[PDB]
Amino acid sequence: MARGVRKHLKRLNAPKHWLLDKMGGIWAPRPTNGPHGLRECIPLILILRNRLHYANTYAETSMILQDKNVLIDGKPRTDPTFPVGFMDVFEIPKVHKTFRVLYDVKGRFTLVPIQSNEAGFKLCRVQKIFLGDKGMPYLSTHDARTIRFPHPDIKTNDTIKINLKTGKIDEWYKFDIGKIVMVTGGRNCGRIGTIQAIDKHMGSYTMIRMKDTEGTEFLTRLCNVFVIGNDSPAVAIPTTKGIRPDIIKNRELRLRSI
Amino acid sequence: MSKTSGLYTARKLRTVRRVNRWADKKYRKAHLGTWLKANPLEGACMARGIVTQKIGISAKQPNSAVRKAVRVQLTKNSKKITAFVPRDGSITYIDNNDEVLVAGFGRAGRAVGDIPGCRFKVIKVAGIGLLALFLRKREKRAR
Amino acid sequence: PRISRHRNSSKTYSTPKKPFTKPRLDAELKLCGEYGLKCKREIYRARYMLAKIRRTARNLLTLDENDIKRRFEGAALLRRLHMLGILDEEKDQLDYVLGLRIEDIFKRRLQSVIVESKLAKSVHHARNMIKARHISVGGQIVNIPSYMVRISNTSRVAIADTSS
Amino acid sequence: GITHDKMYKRSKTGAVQGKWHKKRKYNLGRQPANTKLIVNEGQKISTIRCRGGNIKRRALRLSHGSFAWGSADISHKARILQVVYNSTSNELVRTNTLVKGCVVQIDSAPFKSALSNDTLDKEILDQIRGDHILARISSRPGQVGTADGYILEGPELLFYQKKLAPK
RNA sequence: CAUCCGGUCGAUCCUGCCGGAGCGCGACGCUCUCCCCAAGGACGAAGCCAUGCAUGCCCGCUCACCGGACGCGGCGGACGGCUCAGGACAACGGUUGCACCCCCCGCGGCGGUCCUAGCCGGACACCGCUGGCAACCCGGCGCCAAGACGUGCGCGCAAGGGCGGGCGCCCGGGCGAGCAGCGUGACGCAGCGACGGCCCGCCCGGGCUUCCGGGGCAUCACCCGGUCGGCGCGGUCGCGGCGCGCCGAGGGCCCGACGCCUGGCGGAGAAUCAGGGUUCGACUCCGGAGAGCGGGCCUGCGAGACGGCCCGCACAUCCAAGGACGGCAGCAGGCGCGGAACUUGCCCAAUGCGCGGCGCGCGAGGCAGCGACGGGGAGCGCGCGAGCGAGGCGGGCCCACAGCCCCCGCCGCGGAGCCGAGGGCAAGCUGGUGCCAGCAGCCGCGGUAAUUCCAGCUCGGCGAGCGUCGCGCGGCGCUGCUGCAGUUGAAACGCCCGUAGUUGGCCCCCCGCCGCCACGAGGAAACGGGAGCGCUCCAGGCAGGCCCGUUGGAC
RNA sequence: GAAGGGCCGCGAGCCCCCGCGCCUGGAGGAAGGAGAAGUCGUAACAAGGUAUCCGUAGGUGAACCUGCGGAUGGAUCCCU
Ligand SMILES: [Mg+2]
Ligand SMILES: [Mg+2]
Ligand SMILES: [Mg+2]
Ligand SMILES: [Mg+2]
Ligand SMILES: [Mg+2]
Ligand SMILES: [Mg+2]
Ligand SMILES: [Mg+2]
Ligand SMILES: [Mg+2]
Ligand SMILES: [Mg+2]
Ligand SMILES: [Mg+2]
Ligand SMILES: [Mg+2]
Ligand SMILES: [Mg+2]
Ligand SMILES: [Mg+2]
Ligand SMILES: [Mg+2]
Repeated sequence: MARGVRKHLKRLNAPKHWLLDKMGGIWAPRPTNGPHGLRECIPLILILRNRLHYANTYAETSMILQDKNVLIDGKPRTDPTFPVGFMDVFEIPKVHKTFRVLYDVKGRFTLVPIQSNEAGFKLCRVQKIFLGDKGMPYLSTHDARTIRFPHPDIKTNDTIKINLKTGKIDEWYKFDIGKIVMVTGGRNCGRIGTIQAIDKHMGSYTMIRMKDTEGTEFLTRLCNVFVIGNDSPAVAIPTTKGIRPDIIKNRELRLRSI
Repeated sequence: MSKTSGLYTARKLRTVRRVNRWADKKYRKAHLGTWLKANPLEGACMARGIVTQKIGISAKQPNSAVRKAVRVQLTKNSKKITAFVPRDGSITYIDNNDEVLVAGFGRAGRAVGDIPGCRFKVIKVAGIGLLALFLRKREKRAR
Repeated sequence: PRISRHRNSSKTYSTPKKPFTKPRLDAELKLCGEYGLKCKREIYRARYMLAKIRRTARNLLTLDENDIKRRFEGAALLRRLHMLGILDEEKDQLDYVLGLRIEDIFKRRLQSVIVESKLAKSVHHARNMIKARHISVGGQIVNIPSYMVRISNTSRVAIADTSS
Repeated sequence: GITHDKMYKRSKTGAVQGKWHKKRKYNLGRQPANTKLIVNEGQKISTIRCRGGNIKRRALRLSHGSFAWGSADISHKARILQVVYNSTSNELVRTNTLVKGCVVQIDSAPFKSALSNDTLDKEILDQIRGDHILARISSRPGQVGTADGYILEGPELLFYQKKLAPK
């Protein structure tokens, strides 16, 4: 038993959906605690170095970040291991590039470019309502943020729109049958569909049945069902509309691209 | 039938095999432990010892010959064994009170051929292979 | 530990269970002379690859035709075999694979393709020429005798421009 | 040192488990406070640095506490005279040692100074006109450094009165 | 990727074993042209250790020398690295829970404090003067700083405690679940505040906990007595016989308790190969445990820590003999042991960690050296003359510096061994010796042709590798579930009753429950399988092309 | 608020006794195996010269002999 917390991370023990080469090295970056957890995040350096390719080493990324060249939800971050998560705003003014971090059908993080009109807010999932000091009602979300004095009409598992400049709630979408959702965990990450059924078991998990646009049906637990509007998405989504092709069609697409 | 065959009878079959697989001589010799404690080499490929007497052993009834062997004492056990140097005229290369390396015969621990009660072979003496000395590849002028 | 510990490795050939078998020795020597093979490890390699292909074909054939896995794997296997020239183009059924034989593998070697093109007098001459780097594939010099040529590169094999 | 790990016990079948590691600091214990009634001397309370930087205070000597009469909703700070009954053992009573559940006698002055003029339970009033009132301890000295409680009421009062009357 | 062969007889058929034939792991022995990848003191000594290195950084505090020193202060040193002694309802693997819990950094909030505030008080360190001692170590006096210590300006606020719901049950802050919060009567003034942080939530981590799995011996058959349960207090971050007092008597066992043994770390996995399985699992990832043996403790969010302190024991060192001092199962190196195992090298440039703004450090890690553990690719010729290797001398590319590969110029070292030739088992000619010397895994040869010994000729197998020894799988349907045998070869209890255990005829058209089949969710990779891609091929790797599914790494 | 002391708690080391496991000396006694071409007799294989064997009991230099009961793996598949 280790006598304290863990600070390192072996490369082979890192999450698969990070797509890290086996021979890159013994070690992988260890994300620091923040808005998102280890298994539902991706470090900034990976995006800035292994994807966009604006840097070729750790040091270059360190200089870029300490020179204030990236804003996360309107706030400059200088930590190369800062965790980036789902429905986050990634803006680089020096090149006028703005991206929203979402999931691809394969189950990995992707950068969807956005516009100026929709980059002043983000969507958050409310999963906990509790009373704080002095009995004051509170409310928490998936990105580690708390808001005091929420509307009584807002319940758990709902979705909340908040302005980036000011953490004030505008409108909220209820968790109900007939609402477009997006799956954010498990075997079905990145799929988009509409809720058709809700079944609860006393003392255990609650299972949600969803149907895709094409008629396919799939199941997942409520812990990773994210509402993204009322029958139509509230934000811009990837070019594909949450359709996972079968191995045959993916092979055809690969051969075509070959 | 003779063997139990019911759908809920795995325990009895396991116990039967557990008890009955001890009747094979090979399985006992391997998994019992007596041989390991009795084998002077303790499950090693070969051992190092000191020769103390050079002797000749007669062969069995249908053959007629005197085989050349030496008595050895193992460094790590202090017990006594008999090891036999096969190659022609190789006894003259072995001298009393000499360091030797002794290995086994083809069979694990049984006697081989017409040599009675001998289970070991000499392969190295004074750090030089006997097979190499016999072919004149090297010379033992250090001794 | 060192990163060199995670490097993989494997063997590529199999030895017969009964070595001293007269017909086998005769056939192996016959093939070695016909294709001018160096040692008997090449035949073992060919047998290994053939066994792999045959096992894949068997497993696929055990299943139903309309099995998604069967379709996927058979399509990939047939495409590979056709691209490599081992199997004739006009055959597109998994049954035909089990009839393949090592000689078909041998016929696609570089020595063979340059011999059937009249570019070399003999397999031995082909090997000697290949070693000296007088040959090229698609404008690139190849000096490996056992290099296997794909069908699309068959007409692209020629003499090295820079060779004397 | 003192520990409460279960590795040094026996199994449910009565077998010796065996030991596979040295002692750990998470599983430690400490010597009891043994809080004493006062009856260089004065109120003495110590402080203990517990896991996580948390602070725990154990009382070694004290003399006063807050007591409540629930039926009439009357509460004052009163001086504790002595311990008269304890279910665990009579040795604690002889030593006047304070623990949760001890039955004690408190001074009546803070209550009689305002009572004996309103209709209430007869028995508490009879106690009030005397020098002491029967009471109980509800806090945990040794963990919070205090000794509070409440005044006995009905069936429990009868139980303890019948217990201590013959003595 | 479903194989057999030789040996009991005067001959024959069987049972049955002995031996051969293959793969892998190590050691020994012979030999060795070129390139690529690559393990490496684990194997009843967790035995002993000279020598050098392995953890530092810096925002605050400069009347220091000419700001760099030094010191106070802060963060870190509880991660990483080594090994497998101990431990057999434990550890560990999968599956639950805390409505019995604690938690640094970081992210987001919140921020009201009972009764000199143009800025409070006193010290120590470094340093100066004077000194002790062999060394290690320190003493006394003296001016000075703080984001150090203490006090503390302020709208009431920490812990704990009493009271506050129903009338058979069910139909908001929140739950499956009377859980949270609040009011009110009394106690107590904890924390924050001389440049403003007490508190809350999330996150990583930890602690315990439900269910299932979790070595062998019956020449161990009965075992336990805080052992089993209840009441009460204490202690703990916290539940709990965790500890104490009192009460009662219980708990486990042939569905194998208890005891003993193990040359016993576990799993992901490895070897072998029709299918069913057998054996192993020191070592790459996860988890556990330890730092000579046995114990104890401070600091701190976090250690019962050992490159931290205290004691006993066993060892070891210096002494100007009064005293002082140590812990390589960290990297190199040495002794001992053994069948068995490498340089006392260079560097943070890459991957990461610590601190920190244009950087430092890191025996983690990388590079090189030895290296026939081992794996992959070429070659000692083709031809009647030309051509190309290795090798040397130079230039590039690469590299932290250098090699190496690769490319360009001038000269141009062409080298095969190890086993065997009666059968199994592919492969025969003279000369010696004479049951001697010797061969021979088994059958056997050798007492004058020795087809078997020792030599020459010739021949065969594999091949830069070949052979010998030990172990595991297979061979083996000779451990038999698939799938043996039991008249005579080895083997049916002398017979009956009988409990555990195992097995039990036929019948109901649909309801509930258990097994069963199928599908699905959820949960690490690496390995294995597998889609696509010409590292010149290959062992490999996840690349790569321009006019790329959003290029890809699907499952 | 130091040195120092008392009582309890954690608990090393030594002494005493008990038990368990693994090795090991020993006069003499007794078994087995191998080696050679030793001495005394012939028990078994043919009706092996008293048919062989099983159990039990006693006796004898040795193989073995005898008594009671049993089997044929016998030397008999066959007789009011
Ligand atoms: Mg005040
Ligand atoms: Mg202050
Ligand atoms: Mg062990
Ligand atoms: Mg580990
Ligand atoms: Mg430790
Ligand atoms: Mg320690
Ligand atoms: Mg050390
Ligand atoms: Mg350490
Ligand atoms: Mg048999
Ligand atoms: Mg018989
Ligand atoms: Mg029989
Ligand atoms: Mg006779
Ligand atoms: Mg007779
Ligand atoms: Mg007879």
